[PDB]
Amino acid sequence: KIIDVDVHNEQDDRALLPYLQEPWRSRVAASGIGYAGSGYYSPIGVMKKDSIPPGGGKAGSDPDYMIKQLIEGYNLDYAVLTGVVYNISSTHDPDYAAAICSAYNDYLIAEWLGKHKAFKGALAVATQDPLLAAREIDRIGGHPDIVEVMISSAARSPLGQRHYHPIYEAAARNGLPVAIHPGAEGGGSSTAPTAAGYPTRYIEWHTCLSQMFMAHLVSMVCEGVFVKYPNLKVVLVEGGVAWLPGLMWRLDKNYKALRATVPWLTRMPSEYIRDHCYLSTQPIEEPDNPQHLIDLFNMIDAENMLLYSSDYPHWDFDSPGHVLRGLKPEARRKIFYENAKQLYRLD
Amino acid sequence: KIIDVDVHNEQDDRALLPYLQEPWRSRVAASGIGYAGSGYYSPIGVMKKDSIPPGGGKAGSDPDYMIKQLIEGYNLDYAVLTGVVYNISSTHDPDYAAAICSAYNDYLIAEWLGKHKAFKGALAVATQDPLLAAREIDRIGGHPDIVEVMISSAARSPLGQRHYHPIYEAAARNGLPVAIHPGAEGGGSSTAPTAAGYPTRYIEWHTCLSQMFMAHLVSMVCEGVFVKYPNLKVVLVEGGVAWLPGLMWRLDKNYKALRATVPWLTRMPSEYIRDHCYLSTQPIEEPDNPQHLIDLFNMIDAENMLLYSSDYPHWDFDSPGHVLRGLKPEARRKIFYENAKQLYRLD
Ligand SMILES: [Fe+3]
Ligand SMILES: [Fe+3]
Ligand SMILES: [Fe+3]
Ligand SMILES: [Fe+3]
Ligand code: NA
Repeated sequence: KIIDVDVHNEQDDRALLPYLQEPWRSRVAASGIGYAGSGYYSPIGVMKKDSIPPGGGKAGSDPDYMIKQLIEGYNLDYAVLTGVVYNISSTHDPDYAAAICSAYNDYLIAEWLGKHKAFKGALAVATQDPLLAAREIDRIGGHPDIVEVMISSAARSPLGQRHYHPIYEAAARNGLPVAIHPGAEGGGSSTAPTAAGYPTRYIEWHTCLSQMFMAHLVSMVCEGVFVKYPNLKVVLVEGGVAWLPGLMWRLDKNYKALRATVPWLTRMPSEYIRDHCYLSTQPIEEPDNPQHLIDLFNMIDAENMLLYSSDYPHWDFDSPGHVLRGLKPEARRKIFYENAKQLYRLD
Repeated sequence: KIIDVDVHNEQDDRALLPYLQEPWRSRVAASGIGYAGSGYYSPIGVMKKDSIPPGGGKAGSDPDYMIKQLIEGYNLDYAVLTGVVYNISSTHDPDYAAAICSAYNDYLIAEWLGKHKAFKGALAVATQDPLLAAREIDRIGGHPDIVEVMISSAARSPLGQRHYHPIYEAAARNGLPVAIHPGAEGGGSSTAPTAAGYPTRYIEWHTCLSQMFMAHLVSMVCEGVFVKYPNLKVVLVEGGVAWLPGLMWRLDKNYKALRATVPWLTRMPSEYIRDHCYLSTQPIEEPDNPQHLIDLFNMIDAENMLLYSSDYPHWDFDSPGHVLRGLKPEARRKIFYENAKQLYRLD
């Protein structure tokens, strides 16, 4: 039926205290997790309506409330819990960041993935010190309910550059796709959140996040990341879709004239993207004619690259029934179930 | 029959010396114009085949050769000379950058615009000091063959922010569209050239230029530049087309949820763009099925915002007969002549 590839479980900073190494544990006990936020005030908060659990705190913080509202509410075969901790990549201390990710991966294993069969996990790593991220991927990637690695797209340079390759080597060797998720662009020591620098308000910052993915993606393709690690899968989570055709054409046209500068590439850039990359659908783009979005998919044979997600319980939550309704049934099968069942090797 | 809204006349740095005050003249005579280039080496170079004039200098440097090879080799009724000096916005000294722009505008008027009727020009200004740019727009904007202002997309912050508004105010007051053109991104004291920072190779830098336009465009709309200045037209020159619809759909969707934060907006973001912005066609996007580009246009009704340009004499130059052969005649007339004729009020 349905696999949701982006479900944000949440937790009080103090939920990680039992899993944190010293000195980082004492830090969090005294001040919470030193997240270095983007600094763009959204007024509609982040969460949707009536997702705050009974008695609980943050929306998404109660496994039982989420089994009910999401797993059985919308009949989901599997849900990939992606948490929020990958955002710590924006902070300044590489060891603090890795230690927080390490404690979260354990917490997720101990307290979430065993509470339902549908529950699967993205392991989080910090990108400031890619060597520590490789360690964590090898430490914990073997767990049978851990199906991918989650990275923030708030980095210190384009993600295709060699400083990061230890992460791709480790994930590809383990068979774990690398998911990339926005949220922290511009915070702490990451790069400016848009090519033109820092916008003034949240609506600009949010709209522009897709452009970070385009930059990172051009870097990963042209730096030959997929030539160097032919087993790598990259999943672009929550960054839009409709921009991909134009990027594909622009990048292919430049490649035709510029191939000699990038000789490790032996097929067109668009084919590397199609063969190695996936994109989640949330927040689904809404042309006035919904048929248009589908026409866009078909223009670049992207039905095998698209993964449904709800992004429960955020304000732009996508219920599966209302998304992509004019899709052929065989394409709807692929985007709602089969692409992800294959990608994560589920069942 | 045809109007070409982006043609790069070139000149020897030394050609500005008669228009330059000291100490600027002495610097140019000794060291050329201090362009802070992208620092990305193009192996082809920025120039076309067989465009180097007889015995003359750079391709595009000779009015009579250009009149022959371009203005009449293709049956252009008007060509908008845009030069390359607007790239000087990347440099560190605002007074130097303004003087350079002022000397170029004087040179363009005296040595180019009168040498043929099809010649129309784009006054250039430096963005480091928008007050000096406003003064230059008022000095020169009234000339009968000056049809627009030209600024570089390599800025120190998103171009919709209030720091730049004196430019838009002066252009609108003189009935001049404001054109934006890539080329200097990341040079000197401008912002990093992509949202992810600095890529390693020309092919990435060039591909990602569209994203700079996307960020500036979202800035101008959301900062209410088209509400503050309701008689302002903006021309996105040489930055692609196929990304527009996904941007229009993402922005409109966020607008619906976030309109309270941006109350000066009393219409959908997509509609400010449709009513205030144009985009040149070069470099024409080349999908496998050239129909897919046109299908893309009609999804957003963009036939009224697209302006043909050849971008002579660059490597990704576009010959008129070759681009958009699939267009309906009425759409072709608009894109190749009618949009530009109305915009610049020619004839
Ligand atoms: Fe998400
Ligand atoms: Fe979200
Ligand atoms: Fe140009
Ligand atoms: Fe060019
Ligand atoms: Na920063």
